[PDB]
Parts: sequence; structure tokens; C-alpha cells
Amino acid sequence: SAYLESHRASLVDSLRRLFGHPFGSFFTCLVMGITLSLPMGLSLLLNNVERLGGSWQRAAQISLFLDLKTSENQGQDLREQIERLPDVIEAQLISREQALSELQEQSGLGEALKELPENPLPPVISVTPKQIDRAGLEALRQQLAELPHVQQAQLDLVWVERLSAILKLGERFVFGLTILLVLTLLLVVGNTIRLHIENRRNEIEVIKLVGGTDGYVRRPFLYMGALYGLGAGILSWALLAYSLNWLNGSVVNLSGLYGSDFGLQGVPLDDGLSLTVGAVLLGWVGAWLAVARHLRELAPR
Amino acid sequence: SAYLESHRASLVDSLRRLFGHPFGSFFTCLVMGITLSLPMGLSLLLNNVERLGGSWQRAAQISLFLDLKTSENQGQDLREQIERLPDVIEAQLISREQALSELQEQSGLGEALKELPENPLPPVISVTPKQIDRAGLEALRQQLAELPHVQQAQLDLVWVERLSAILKLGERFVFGLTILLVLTLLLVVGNTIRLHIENRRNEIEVIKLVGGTDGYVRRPFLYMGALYGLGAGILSWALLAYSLNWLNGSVVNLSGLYGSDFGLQGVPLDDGLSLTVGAVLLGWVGAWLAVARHLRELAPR
Amino acid sequence: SGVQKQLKSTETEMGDLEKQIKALQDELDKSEAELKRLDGEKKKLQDARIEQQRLLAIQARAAYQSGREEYLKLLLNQEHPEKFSRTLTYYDYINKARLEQLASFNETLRQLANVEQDISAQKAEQLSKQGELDSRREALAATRKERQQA
Amino acid sequence: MIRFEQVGKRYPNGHVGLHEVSFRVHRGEILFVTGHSGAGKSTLLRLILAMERPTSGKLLLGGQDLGRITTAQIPFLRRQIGVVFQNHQLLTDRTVADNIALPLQILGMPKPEIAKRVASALERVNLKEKGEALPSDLSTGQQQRVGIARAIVHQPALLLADEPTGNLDPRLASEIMGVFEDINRLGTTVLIASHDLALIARMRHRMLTLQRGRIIADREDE
Amino acid sequence: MIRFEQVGKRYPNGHVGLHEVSFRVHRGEILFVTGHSGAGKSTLLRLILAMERPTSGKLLLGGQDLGRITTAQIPFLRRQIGVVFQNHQLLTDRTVADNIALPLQILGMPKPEIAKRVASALERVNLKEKGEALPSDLSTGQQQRVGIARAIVHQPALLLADEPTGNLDPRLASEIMGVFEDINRLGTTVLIASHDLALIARMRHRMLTLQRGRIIADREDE
Repeated sequence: SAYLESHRASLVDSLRRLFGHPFGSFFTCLVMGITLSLPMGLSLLLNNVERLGGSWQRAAQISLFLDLKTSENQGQDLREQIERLPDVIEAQLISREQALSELQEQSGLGEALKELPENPLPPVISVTPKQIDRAGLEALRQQLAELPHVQQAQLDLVWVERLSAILKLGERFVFGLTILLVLTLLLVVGNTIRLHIENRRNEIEVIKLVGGTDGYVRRPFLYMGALYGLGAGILSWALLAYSLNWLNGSVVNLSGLYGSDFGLQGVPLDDGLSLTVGAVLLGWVGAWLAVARHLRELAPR
Repeated sequence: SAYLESHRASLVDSLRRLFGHPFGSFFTCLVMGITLSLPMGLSLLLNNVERLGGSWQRAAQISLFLDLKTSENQGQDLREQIERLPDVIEAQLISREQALSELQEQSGLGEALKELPENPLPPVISVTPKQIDRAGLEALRQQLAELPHVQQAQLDLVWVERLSAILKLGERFVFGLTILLVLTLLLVVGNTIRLHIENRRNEIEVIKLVGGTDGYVRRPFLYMGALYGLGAGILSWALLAYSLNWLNGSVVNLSGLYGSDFGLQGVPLDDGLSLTVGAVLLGWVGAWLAVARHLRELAPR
Repeated sequence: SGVQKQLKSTETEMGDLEKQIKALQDELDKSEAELKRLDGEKKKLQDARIEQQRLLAIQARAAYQSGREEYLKLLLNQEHPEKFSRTLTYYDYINKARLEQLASFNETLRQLANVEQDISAQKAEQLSKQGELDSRREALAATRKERQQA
Repeated sequence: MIRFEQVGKRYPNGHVGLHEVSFRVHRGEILFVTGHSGAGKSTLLRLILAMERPTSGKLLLGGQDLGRITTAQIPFLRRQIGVVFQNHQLLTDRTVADNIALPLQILGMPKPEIAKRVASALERVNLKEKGEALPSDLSTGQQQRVGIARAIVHQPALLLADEPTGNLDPRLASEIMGVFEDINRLGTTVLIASHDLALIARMRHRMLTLQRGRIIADREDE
Repeated sequence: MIRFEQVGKRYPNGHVGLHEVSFRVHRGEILFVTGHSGAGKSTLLRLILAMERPTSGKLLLGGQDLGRITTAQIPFLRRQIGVVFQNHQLLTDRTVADNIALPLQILGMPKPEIAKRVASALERVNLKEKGEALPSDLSTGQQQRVGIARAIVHQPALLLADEPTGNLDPRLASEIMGVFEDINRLGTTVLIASHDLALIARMRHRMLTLQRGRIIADREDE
């Protein structure tokens, strides 16, 4: 119909009110921006750290040392069969000549078999699982102990149990911190929007006293909430990038010392769009809750 | 004279305003408290880590690999000689028999020393310095090279560095996080009080239009700020005391897995008292600035 | 002819016995040559099993020198701690393989014990043959007496 | 068509309130209700606007049971009853031209003629040449005239009033009385209330007297 | 004992309100200046209370130059000059009995004295009941009455009023005029001001004229 005039009037009124006394609006926008930037920054840092997830795993691999007499084709066959297990990531096959050099490098003793007729080092393989725990690893070792050609399985149980604890400690910390940050953001946005809505009461009273309707009294507050959300999103998206750029000056040195490039790249445009959309939606929901409270308080009873 | 009467009237008015609206003025009291948990938190966590000073040290230990044939009393004498020399913390000697026991504890390298006539294993000494740097520790190793009964020093220079670099990243991260949390705490505390104060820009005008002393218009707002500060402090104390108890359910397990017993201790009573006073002082400061804006634009002009 | 012919017959018998006596010195020389041959073999065999202590000491020192590593400084230094646990069982295999080498040295020691008990038996035989030469020495003393009558 | 049939309302904690008040059907003529206004008589006015549901009794003004009314359809009723209260409230920080003629925007009309309609409406009242000043800094009495004119800009089928010219200049009361009579000429039910005997003795009233929450007696054209 | 010596204030952008006006006022008499609020009468009223300084000229009120006055000395002056403006301003959500006793609470005085002074002020303003009633939810004029009373509870040496009458029944305004004359009798200077020519001849008083921001002359009982 011809109700677009309502939207036009609401939007121009919201812009006029927002552009008056700029500092009051700017401080609120900046507070919401920082409060939203915190959890988003944590999530982005976690995602960036996730790129190197292969190093955390593959640390406690179960050895499946074979017998001294083994056909090479049989070795590849057992490699393929172990690869078929649903609970294994990767399989390998180290050779005797490679094993000798591996022992020589770490041992530092150099010459080993001075007066020994033949090499007794048997062919060896490696197996890596998805998850690390004291029970699943023991169960998988028991499963692998009855293969056609296996004689030992040297898993260091004292270490594998420590690895499970040293990884579970990190998970709970992140979980609790995420919960706390989300709660803080929700409370801050809700309270700020509630205060701004409570500032205007006589308007609602007069509009409801005269013949009105819910939409015609609710629209301007929705527009104001949307504008505050967009402002907070823009402010937040222009500060997290600077923080990541400042922090990137130190991580590159450590990455170079390890001998690799792990530059902290941040704020892709998709993430910025998601952030601003989320801020707008949060403001829009907060405004609709705040208006609904006052509207319910004026029930005829 | 009349000071006490007005002061009591202001206190009673503030209490009536605070308790007059249950289910309201409590979300404010909770948001002003939870946002105080974040910056006051991570300070107890940092203190608890700093208490555990044996992990940052004793991680890059120079191994003074002593000669094969040396009398035990002479080795002990070298022990206190190193102990008194600076740039160290503790020096300990390991007996040959204890060395054999440690080597025999592993499944490998056993059931063969009995055939061997005597122990070839020489005593060792561990030395823990204070500073962790490439040049200083290299000079320390060079100075410890020239001793009458030392064979070789065993330390990895690539590991001497690459450890002073991981610490720097943590320091910079902690510094940035502290700055970011302090700024958001201050901004939230200021903004919420500003929003509450602005809703009463009619009492100030009437009080000033009639003859009114400067402190008479400021006192009730100061009380309103102080009460909110106290409530936020109490809530922050409770939330920290619960969250740290939640967290302490896993770190004790990891500490017990190794040979030690370390656990996160709860909030000390002195620290708790210092927390609930550090939140009251935001009142009488936030209020003293929120009312200072209306008090300067209503001045003659 | 009693002085001449009877003494000549005894001298001829003494010479016939002396032929086998020279033969037994010859076999004695052969036995002594093989005795020092076996003695040198035992000495060179006892030269072995000394490299046993040498190599065992080297491996023990190497194991102690790299057998003390907190695993948290292995993962953080790109030492790929997948190893340092395989090489523990590699050391177990090399210690059982050096135990097989030492079992070859136990073959050495048992062969030495056997080639010491039986070689002591050939020293008993050596005493017996010294005794039988002691029996086979009065022939020259007799020949000295019956030389005059010839 | 204002109809009452033994209505009675009681505050849960305030006081005892009103009891068993009834009237008959009517259309397009003046009808006083004020009688004696020793106690707060705004309860009836509030009850008309469906702001507070009655405690007891039944009533209907357009064939609708006000006792059973839903919040969804309540504002479709309050859209055609111009109402002026005693302690009138106005939208501060908004121009008087936009403050008045507010119901027109809810009703929905093209913008250009709203200006001429509101100009005629404000010209009907003696106030003029102050169509842009804020409600603040405006002299009292003129702003209550603005509040009165808020309920007259459009064309309502019913009009209400609490206490016009309760303490105003009696000379100025003639203008608003003429305005009420003129809007009655087109046909508008009026339930004006007041407390001045000399004025209420005129304009051919049909008043009723209420006291202690109940109708006392009938004073037909005194 | 106020003295005006060529005082005229200029808006930065709006217009000219006052221009070099000057007149003298003694202590024990009442002065009744006429003019127009939109022509600068309200600005002149605000000028005494030191809310805005004059742009040109010099000003004297009791022997102090209001052009250069410290901001820490204004409260020591404004607490002895009662004032009522044309439009009322009241403390919402504070009861009338408490809201009417602001000057006494500021001055500092035991509570029973405050109570009896307020009680004595209520019969002077002629309000008996609704003492504990809210400032809102009240009929018009009553707010203006309590605005009058706020300037009567204490004993100010000088009091200023702006159009206290002109829009009410004259018999009602008789009480306001009487209480103003009574507080004048005690020895309080009064500078009541209005633009109604009828009130000029009702009582004898040295009036003054103002138009277009300029003064013509001073006439006694025009």
C-alpha cells in the first residue's frame, strides 16, 4: 500500500536523532564494538591456530615391529590392511637401512656393528590414530596384537596418559572463556539498548493513548537499534585488524626460528560481513525486547 | 550542624531508589560486575603461575658430564664449589649406583650389566642458572669448560634460544590482553552510569534554579554510584570464586600425574576485600564525571 | 766271540729301538707344534670378549648420555618425538642382538672351557709321554757300556 | 450509543469505587454526566477508553462487549474518539505543527492536504502564528488549547472532556463552547464534565448526578 | 534595590532582545512593567537571575557587577531571590509537601519548623487537602498555585513574577493579588510584570512600558 511513508519518517527521524550530540552515540557504539570484538577475536585466533593441528596429533604412535624374516610384498600388504582400519590416519614402513641411519643419527655413537656378522634390526612400521586416550589406545593395541605377523607393540603408556590430560586442560579453558565472553556481550548489548529505550517513555504513552498500533510505535526504535548495531559492527571490524597486525610482529620471528612461514592473516571480508550482520541483528532483537517490555507494562489489566 | 541531616537524607533517598524497583537496577548491578571479572581475573591466574617458578627454570640445564674416574668426595667438593659460584641456583651430584638404577628402571638396557664387571657409567652434575639467553649462557658454559675434572658440557644451543622467543610472545600477548580488558572495563563502567544519570536531567535544573550549593546536587548521585559499585564488587567476587573452583577440577589431575602436588587456590580473603573496594571507587568517580557535564552547560553563558 | 757278537747284537737291538725313539721325538715335535698352535688359538680367542666390554661400555654410555629427556622438550624442538621411543626399543633390540653376540661369546667361553679341560687332558698325556721318554733314555747309557766291547 | 447497565468497579487496595451506574442510548447531542465531582470522576472517562476493564456489570458502546475485548482489536476502537484529559501530556521536543494532527498520520492521508487541514484546525482555535514553536517555552493555557485541538483535527463520532475552563478566564470559555457546539452541529456525541453550576445550568443539558460511586438522582434540564 | 545602566544584550545569531534600557527601582515599592514576552520580556526576566550576562553595558543588583561574577558565588545570591516563571516546573515523583520546601531545606533548619512554615504557607495559597498528593495527576492551575507557593514559603527580599494572571477568573486572581500585596507589606520588593492593560488601573502602581526591545518612558499609575 502507501505505508512506505511510515518507513521514510522513521528512518529520517532515527538519522536526525543519531546525528545529534555525536559523542553520546559514539561512546555507545565504541563500547558495543569492543565487547563484540573480544569473542570474535578469540574465535579468529583459535581458527588460525587450528591450521597447524597435525603437530599436536601423531605424537604417540603405536609401533608394530615385525619379525626378523618378512617378505617386502608382505610388508606392503600389511601396510594396506592396517590402512583399512577406520581408526587410523596414516601408515608407514621404515626399512632396516633407514633404521640403521636413524639410530646412528640420534645415538651419536657412529659405528655400531663392529664385530657383528649380520644386521639384526628388523623391519618396523608406524600407526597413528585419530584420538589420544588411555583406554582407546589400549583397545586398539589389543586389536592389533593378533595380526598374522606381529610380535611386539611398544606403546609408552606412561606418556600417552599425560598427553590426554595436557590436551583436555586446554579444552575446558576455551569452553569456559567462550561461555563467559558470550554472556558478557549479550548482557552489555541488552542493558545499553534497554537504557536508551527507557529514555523515551512519554512518546509511547501518547502514541498508545491516541489510536495507534504496535508497528507504528515500534518501528523507529527498531531502526535506531539497527543503526547502533551497524555502527558497532563497523567500529569493531576496524580495530581487530590493527590488533592482529600489531601482534603479528612477534609470531613471525618464532616461525622463522622453526624454519617456516606462519604469518597471522586476519579479517577476511566474509568474516567482516558476518560480524556486521551479527551486530545489526543483535541490536534489532534487543530493541524489540525493550519495546515489548514497556508495551506489556501498559496492558489494560 | 545541618551536614548530618542532609547526608542522611541523601543516603535514605539512594536506598529508596535502589530498592524501589526489584527485577530492575539488578541487570545493571550484574553487568557492572561480570565485566570486572575479566580484568581482575587473569591476575589471580598469572599469580598462581608465577608461584610455580620451577617450570620456567630447570628447563635448559647445562649437563656437567664429569670424568669417568673421580673420587666421590672430590665430586662433592666440586659440587659446593659450583654452588657458591654465582649465576647458578642449585647443583646436585648423581652417584654411579643411582645412575645404574635409573638406567635399569627402563625395560631396555637391562639383564646385561651383571655380566659386565664394573660400572663404566660416570657421575653427572646438573646446574640451573637464572638468566636464559644465548650470549650469557654461552659465556657461562665457556667459563665452566675449564675445570680440572670435566669431560664435556651437554646443552643444545638451538634450544638455548627458541625458548627465550616463546616467552616473549606470551609476555606481549598478556600485555595486550590486559590493556584491552582494562579499556573495556573502564568504558562500560562510565557509560552505564552516564546513561542512568541522563534520565534525571530535571532535578538538577530545578535544584540549581533555586539557590543550591554545589555539593548538594552532587551528593545523591555519588551515593547512587557507590551502591552500584558495591553490588558489582560482590557479584564479581562470587563469580570468580565459582569459576576458579570450576577450573581447579582438572589442573590438579595433571599436577598429580607428574611427581608433584600443585593446585589453584581460591580467592584470598584479603584479595576479596581489595576487590570489593576497588569497585566502590568507580563510584564517586563515574558519578563525579557524569554530573560534571550537566553542571558546566547550565553555567552562565 | 762272546765279547764281540753278543755285544753287537745288543747294540743292533738298541739301534732298532733308537729308530722308534727318533720317531717318537718326531711325533713329540709335531704334538708340541700343534700344542702351541692351539695355545695361540686360545690366546687370540681370549683377545676376543674384550671388545665385548669395549662395545658394551660404549653403548651403555651412549644410552645414558641420551636417555634423559623430558618429553616436553622433544615435541617443542621439532625432534619429532615419534622417535626416542622407537629407538628405546631399537636399543632393546640392539642389546638383545649384542646379547646374541655375547651368546657367541658364551660359545667362545664354553668352547674355551672344553678346550681347557681336554687340553689339560693332553697335558696329562704330555706328562705320560715325558714319562715314557724317561723310560726311553737308558738305551744311550747302555750303548755307552757295550760300545767298549764292540 | 453509550450504554451502561449496572456497572461497578472497585480498587483491589485503593478504595471502594463506583457502583451500579446506568444510562440509555443516544446519538449526536450534548449529555452532561458530571453532576457532583467531589471525588475523582476520571474513572468513568478512563473506563470509556477501554483502558481499564470493569470489575462488575456489563456495557457496550458500539455493540461490542468491553468486558471481553482483545488487545489486538483494542486500538481499532480508540481511533475514532477524540479525547482531552485534565493533566494533558504532549510530545516534548517535537514541533507543535507535528504534535497536533498526529491521528491523521495513523489514519493515513496524502501529505499535502494535512497541512491545510491542520491549518484550519489551529485557525478554529484562537491561537495563531505559533505553528513552529516547541511546546516548551509556550505560555500555559495556549498549550492546553493545543491539547484540546488535538482531538478535533479529524472528524470523530464521539468526543470526551474532563474539565475544560475549570479555572480559566470565563470570557475565553465562550470560544471553546462555540467550538463544541459547532462540532455538535455536524453530529458528535459530547460527554463534557465540569463543576461550575452557573454554566452547567445552560446549553440545554441532560446531566445526571453521581456521588459515593452511585447515581444519586436525575436532574433533567434544571 | 536594583539599578539598570544602559544594558542591552545581543543574540549571536537570532535577533536583538534588549537595547540600552535603564530605570531605577527603590526598595519598598512595587513595579509593574509591561511589554511582550516574544519581544524580550522573558529575556529581561532571565537577565536578573544571572543566567546570561549582558553583552554591553554594566549591571548592578545589590552592589555587585553581574558582568564579572564568579560561578561559585551565584548560589549564595540566588537563594534569597524567590522567583516564579510563566510556565511551571515541578519535581516529578516527589510529594507536594516535600516538593514545596526546597528553599528551607537548602537553608538548613529543623524539620518541625519546616513543617509549620509549610502549613502556614498552604492557607496563604489556599490549599488544604491533597498535601501528600503527587505534583502530577492534578488539575491545571494547581500546579501554577504551587509554583506561586514555592516563592512564598520563605521570606525573599525581592521576588519576580511573569504573568501570574490574565487567563483565569478575576475573582480567583484576587487572592493572588492579595497575597502578593501582603508579602509586599512585610518589606519585600515586588516586580510583578504583565502585558494586560486592564490591570494597570485596578490598583495604584508605578508602571513602565516596553516595546520592540526599547523603552519609551515611565508613568505612575497609567
